[PDB]
Amino acid sequence: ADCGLRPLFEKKSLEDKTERELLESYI
Amino acid sequence: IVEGSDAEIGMSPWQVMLFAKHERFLCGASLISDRWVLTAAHCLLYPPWDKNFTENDLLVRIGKHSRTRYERNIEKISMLEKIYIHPRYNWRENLDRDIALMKLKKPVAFSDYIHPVCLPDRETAASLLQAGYKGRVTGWGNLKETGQPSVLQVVNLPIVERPVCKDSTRIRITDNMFCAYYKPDEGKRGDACEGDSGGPFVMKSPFNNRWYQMGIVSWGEGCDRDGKYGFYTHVFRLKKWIQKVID
Amino acid sequence: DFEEIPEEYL
Repeated sequence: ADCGLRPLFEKKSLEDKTERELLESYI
Repeated sequence: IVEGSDAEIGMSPWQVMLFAKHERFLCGASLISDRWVLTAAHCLLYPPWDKNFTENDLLVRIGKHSRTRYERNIEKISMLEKIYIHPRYNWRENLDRDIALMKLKKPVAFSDYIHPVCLPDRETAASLLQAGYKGRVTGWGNLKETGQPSVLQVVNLPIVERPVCKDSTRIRITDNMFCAYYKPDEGKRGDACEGDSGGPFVMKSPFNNRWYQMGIVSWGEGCDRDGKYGFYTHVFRLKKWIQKVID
Repeated sequence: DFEEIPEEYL
């Protein structure tokens, strides 16, 4: 669908407080 | 969730609470489309504890945050039309294939607090399911093993190498499971606990920026114990079954 | 706890 894109985060280009910790683990 | 922190509003809009319509908080689950909820089979069918719920015993609560509070003009409560348990769910030994789909009676309307998670494709599973990479677990489960949060909790955890998972327990592990958590010497800690079962283990793709549900909280031995890991159902390995029932 | 939910959901 429009899956996995949160209305209050990805859709507005705002990041939640700890998602960077995930992205930094991907290598 | 042990050693987690409060989720921000709208941070996990696919989070679902399973609620007995009698009331008690039965388990977590996740929203994968406007009419389908994904959860662990053991939330609905577990003969050793005489648990066998049908469609008429349950309610799905979507868009929540506060654990006990009815949240009007925000949550949506839906009834179930039908429950489907994996045909080879092995409750007698393992919890192998610990997965179930729940069809809602009517489509839920998406909003800022309600929105579905994606299911992984083979390529997404191949790039993200690697020892060391972190995923996120959310739920209203207990805060300690031996105590309930006021709001939805969140914790980020690293996937552990399969040999380490296998050597931490006496239970036979299968290819339909993966384990996650920090090692005793890793400094950090955290885990799912009673009440978090059925909820989602999700990862954010660095390729297209979408959240993907890789795992389902399935079982653990205690909560946040040193040398022990949380075990999850491997969603991508069971994806053909999912697509078949949904059709 | 658990605040009661409306009777419509039953």
